[PDB]
Amino acid sequence: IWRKWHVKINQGQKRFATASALAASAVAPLLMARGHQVSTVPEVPLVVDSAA
Amino acid sequence: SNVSADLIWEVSRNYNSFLVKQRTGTFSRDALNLTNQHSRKHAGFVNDKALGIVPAEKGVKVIAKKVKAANKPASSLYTVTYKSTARKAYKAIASQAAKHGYRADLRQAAVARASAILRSQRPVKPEPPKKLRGAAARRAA
Amino acid sequence: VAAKKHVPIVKKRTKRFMRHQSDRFKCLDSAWRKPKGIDNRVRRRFKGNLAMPSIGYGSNKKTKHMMPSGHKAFLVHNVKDVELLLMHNRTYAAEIAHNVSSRKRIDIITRAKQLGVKVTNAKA
Amino acid sequence: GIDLRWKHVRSSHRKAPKSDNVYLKLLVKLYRFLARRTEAPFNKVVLRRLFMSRINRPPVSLSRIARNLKNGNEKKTVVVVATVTDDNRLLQVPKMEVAALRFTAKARARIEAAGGRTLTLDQLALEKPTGANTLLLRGPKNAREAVKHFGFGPHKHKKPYVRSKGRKFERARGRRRSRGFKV
Amino acid sequence: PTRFSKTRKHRGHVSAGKGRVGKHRKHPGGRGMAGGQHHHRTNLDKYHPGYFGKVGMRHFHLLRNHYWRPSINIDKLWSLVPSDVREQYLSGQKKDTAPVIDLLSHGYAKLLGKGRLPEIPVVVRARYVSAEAERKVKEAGGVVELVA
Amino acid sequence: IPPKPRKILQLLRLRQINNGVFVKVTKATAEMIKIVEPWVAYGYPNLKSVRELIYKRGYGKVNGQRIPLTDNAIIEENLGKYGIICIEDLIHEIFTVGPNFKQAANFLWPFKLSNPNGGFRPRKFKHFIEGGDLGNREEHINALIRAMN
RNA sequence: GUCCCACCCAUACCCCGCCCUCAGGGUAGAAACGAUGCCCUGAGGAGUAGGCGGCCGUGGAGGUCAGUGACGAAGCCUAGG
RNA sequence: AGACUAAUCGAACCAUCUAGUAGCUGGUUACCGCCGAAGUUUCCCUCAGGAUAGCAGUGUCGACCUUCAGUUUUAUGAGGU
RNA sequence: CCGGGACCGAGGACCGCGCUCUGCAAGGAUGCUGGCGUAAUGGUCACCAGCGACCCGUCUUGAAACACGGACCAAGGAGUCAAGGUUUUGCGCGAGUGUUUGGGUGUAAAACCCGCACGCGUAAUGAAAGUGAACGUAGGUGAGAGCUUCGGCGCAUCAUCGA
RNA sequence: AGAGACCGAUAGCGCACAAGUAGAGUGAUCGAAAGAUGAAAAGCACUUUGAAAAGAGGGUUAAAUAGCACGUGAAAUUGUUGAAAGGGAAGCGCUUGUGACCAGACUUGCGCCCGGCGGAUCAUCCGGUGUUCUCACCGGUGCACUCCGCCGGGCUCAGGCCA
Repeated sequence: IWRKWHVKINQGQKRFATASALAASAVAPLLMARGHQVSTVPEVPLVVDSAA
Repeated sequence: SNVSADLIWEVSRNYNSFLVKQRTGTFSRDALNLTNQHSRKHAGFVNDKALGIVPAEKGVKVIAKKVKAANKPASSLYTVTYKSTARKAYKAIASQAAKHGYRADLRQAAVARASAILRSQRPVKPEPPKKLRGAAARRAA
Repeated sequence: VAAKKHVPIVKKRTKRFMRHQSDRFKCLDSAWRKPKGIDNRVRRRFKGNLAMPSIGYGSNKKTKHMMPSGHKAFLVHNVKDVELLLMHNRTYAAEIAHNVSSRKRIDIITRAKQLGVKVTNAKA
Repeated sequence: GIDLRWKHVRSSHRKAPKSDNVYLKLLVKLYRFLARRTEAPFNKVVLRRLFMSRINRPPVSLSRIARNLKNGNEKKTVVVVATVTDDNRLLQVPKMEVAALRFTAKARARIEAAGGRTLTLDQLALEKPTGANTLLLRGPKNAREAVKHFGFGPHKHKKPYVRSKGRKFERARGRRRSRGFKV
Repeated sequence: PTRFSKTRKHRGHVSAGKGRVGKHRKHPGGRGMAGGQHHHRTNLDKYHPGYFGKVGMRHFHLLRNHYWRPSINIDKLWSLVPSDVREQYLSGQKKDTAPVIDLLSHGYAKLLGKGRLPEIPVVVRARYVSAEAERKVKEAGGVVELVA
Repeated sequence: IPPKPRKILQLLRLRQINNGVFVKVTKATAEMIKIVEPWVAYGYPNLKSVRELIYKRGYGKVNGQRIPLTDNAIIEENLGKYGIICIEDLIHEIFTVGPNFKQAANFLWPFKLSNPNGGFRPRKFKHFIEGGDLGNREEHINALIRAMN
């Protein structure tokens, strides 16, 4: 039971990657290549006027 | 900037949802892909300018990409349907792709793809009955 | 339809490279295995024994992977997959998977005839 | 038979980067095209140095740059295919323009504060495709902790592997004539 | 990750890369540092010269707090003042005021002198000071004073 | 093969059976050949033999590659600076030992010959005087060249 | 015992085809490319103990094929492809 | 008589410490591609075994540095078979 | 200079070197004709015939051995894990670097945020008390990729003399 | 009490079952093997041969190729039927022959000329909309030497196997 289950990674590298993923969320060609169905959305950074 | 057509090819070079890879060759099931091959030249979803042909009920239907509205996908396709004549449809497609410098290298593939779709809407002839060579003796009884 | 013109096909070999001493014991399969014995007669290439596979038996790059008709096999599973062969009907041939139902089997064959794609296993 | 001493001998230098950075892949494509269709030797040297590993691209400092900015080199462009590091000893920073792979946070601020300009390897090819009026620089390759242990032996004056340092750890026999001999 | 390691490539090859004549037995040569003076002497003298013997006198109940005195050179002295104030002095806008640096508050006890110093008067308060460091700070107009 | 005669054969560029090269006889090279007696056979070529060999088996070393010589532009591009521009000049330089013999001879890749048509003598590893084939045979090497070419 | 003609055959030598390894070149005012691709040119291939590289299968986990199936999934037999 | 003490005696039977140690026997599981050895030097209660140097592979950098050589020629020394 | 025979046909618009120069044998085969369109060509399996072929694994200078293990089939069956070192490859920051002992928070063993100390590094040397790194544009000489106003300036690294 | 990148009946605790059981030893103590019919027993009435066990008909069921020796039913070993070989072993490698069985491919395609049938609509112009700003679509205008589909006849070229 004393094998190494969890791992440790630098907080600097965690923040780099989560910022890289956010940038790739604004690219429409990448969205289609991941299997999403966005053929009928007006703008790819979709924003709603706080109706919810 | 940090994004370009070349960068997107680097990210999606090895694996993407449209890839169909197996033995003897690889294919791509992409809407904007002519010849259905996996290559930078024919990858419609990465290039800024691309072409696509889809069969309609009577003729071909051609969609193109408008570079001005990349961030608005609901209105980023210029579509038109040709259902008048085979020769007339051929001329319009070639002019649409090689008169104003919009992917002039795709002129040959667009015409050929339209020719195949129209060829597939004709009535089919009946295949001749099969013959027997070694089982003829068995069926003689 | 007929396939593209190509150079003649040469195989360079037809036999199957059976495993040494697999014809005397029932516990050994016929799949080839490299003999690692220190004094094995096959590993030492004695005259009059089984041959060993080498890279010099490879086939021409032009005619590799193509069946005697001239096409290359492509495994399909439904009617949406066979439409991927629209532009490749003189180079590729379709083949229905073994777990496809009988009803979907005749739907695929009907669609493939419109496109002119040859089907290897259709008589069913 | 042919009676040769060597056969199927491979090359000895890297021919492509082992890293999978996407942006670095683009940078290699640009300079691979430039070296093929340009006569400037400056481009061929830059291409190979992009393949090298991290220990073969040691950092250079601001002080080392200021050292080579004398005797008529105040107007040339400094190109360093490596990282550039601020130096805490240098109190006054001269005016210069530098093209480097990357800068630290403090090095970038102090360069532009004096009235300089920081470039990029892609911008460098756009302004000076042939590398005219440039000088290349390297860091100290052998200034590494691991190198001091290389080639340990008698009469070599190298550094030994010890878990600690003190009078109880080695010294003694073989390090002084008072106990046997010396090395 | 065990899927890619050299033990997977040894399947099908007898003796698993350890040799036929020498068969990788249990413990040939002994356990640990056995044989330091008898049969492992040749390795223990080419490397590690000085394993055996006694040197120096011994100390009973050593307390390391009595020997705490970190040192700082003189060329890094100006890095102690904050950046915003530092640029004003070097640029030359004050002309009438001098800084007083407290080494103890930054965690130092001895002021060594190794590099050069610009000609601006300063005041340094240190527990210890070297002979060479006192001269350089004094010829720049400054003074060093012991603080305990 | 003993270690010393092996090194000499490497310096003569004879690393394969049935190879051939041209060398100019001096005191420096006569002693090298005399050491490797039981491995080589040599003699004096005539005009026909040197003419036939260059046309049929002539290959040139270009940038470290074996490029067959079929056009005069290949010879001029590499030997032009020494005054040789055609294939007749190359023959002239070799046959009549000229000032630029060394560069011309080294240009040609070592010749590769087939086994003789009529075969060798009954025992081919004695001296030519005893009844073998290896050694110096003077003008009698022309007959051997006809068969092997 | 000595001399002279003709003739027989090795995985060796010469010419040609094909496979792989190594080395050297060409390819963007892009009518462009699985740029890890394609085209042109040259040489080489025996091997225990041992070293390195590339690939094929088995039990599970995340993503994706809007994947197959009671009109028959998995499994098993088959000098049938 | 080293005899007998539950078919067990020159020191009974049962569980645990215990997976007791072994310089000694036996075994060690798919494929293809490239390179390719040693039984010799010095020390050890050492001689069926280890450390040390040698032979071997892989990763590279400095130049493409014009440097080199199990070779010959010419000049000039040493030797006691 | 004229005969006879055998094996082969790689490449796929034009470009080149040349000649006997309305053309050609000159950077790789084309032209005419006949029978058959199926078991005919071809492939698999069984048998006869010509030539070849000692039982595997292992220790050993040497194994087909009168050296050892092996009657047959199905399932199981052997370089693993942790702490501490070391060189090489990828990545983040860089004279600094490391959130997770602990606290705040949460859709709750996940994710996100915060800081005082502390570890390694920035300074060595002696048994010890102790002391503690610039004569010079951080030195002189010979080689050095690259740059250059063509005069020269000269990174990394190697040797050598000094502080 | 809640869970898992854990094992899936030679695995996982010795025990998924009347398991610390049956059994061995004077005794301390040692200690196994063994899960699965079908949705529902609807677990075969009645006739006939036999001393009986059971057999043959006939029944239930989607299925008895599920019958309390019961889901799926591999190999070693054996029976019947069919084919073949054999003068002190058998098996195997290279190359033909005979017999049995068998996968491919071919069975037309394009173009032109003549004749016949059917339809709306080829060039041109006007209006609206989109767009790569010069290229297109829709509505109207055409109205038979133009355009399109089909059928019949004639012609050129190419296309399977062995020579």
